[PDB]
Amino acid sequence: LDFLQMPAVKTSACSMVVMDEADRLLDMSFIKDTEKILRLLPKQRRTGLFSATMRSAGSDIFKTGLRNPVRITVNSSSLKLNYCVVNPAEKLQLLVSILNNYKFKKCIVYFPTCVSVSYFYSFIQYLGKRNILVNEVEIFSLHGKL
RNA sequence: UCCAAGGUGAACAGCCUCUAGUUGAUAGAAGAUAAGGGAAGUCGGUCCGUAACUUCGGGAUAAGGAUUGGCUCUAAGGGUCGGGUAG
Repeated sequence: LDFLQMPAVKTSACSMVVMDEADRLLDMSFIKDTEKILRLLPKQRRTGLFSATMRSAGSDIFKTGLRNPVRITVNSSSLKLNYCVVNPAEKLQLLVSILNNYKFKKCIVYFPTCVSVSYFYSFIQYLGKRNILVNEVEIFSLHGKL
């Protein structure tokens, strides 16, 4: 959006727009920016929306400006879906009890916020300094505010 | 045919006054109420006590007396500088 708003860039010859994860880009948060981005670009074009949950963005696909569209749905136990019901104050401990006991090559642990990612990363590193968990595990943190 | 102050009224009205005009018109003296009866008459009888609310802007970001720190992704968030031990 910042790039297209610069006067040095002309958008008149564009003839192809693709939105990957189009259900996420038409979300309530992203709709403000994508509306402007599509506003700058010419209306007569070919649009391709691609998303693994494209059905959820039900009537918001026409906000993109489809002209001659064809919806496409592709369908096929690959993986296990479990859940644990525990007291919150134990939750982090349970995480540790999974990291040093389960068998894996890569484990991805999701956190709600970025500050939580940094804070718990530092505390788990401190625990590993004291050898609370003993394994050939290398721990990284990656949030989107970096 | 032109000009046209204010206050009360808190209902055009009426009342009072500011500026400005008058003191003109022979002079002196000496409708209302009603006891009892009630048509017997005549042709004809706005202010005291409650409660909720309630005006303009600026603010964005969950609050606004408290210990303020407040979501995920996504353009920019003042400038600059700086990293070990050895040969």
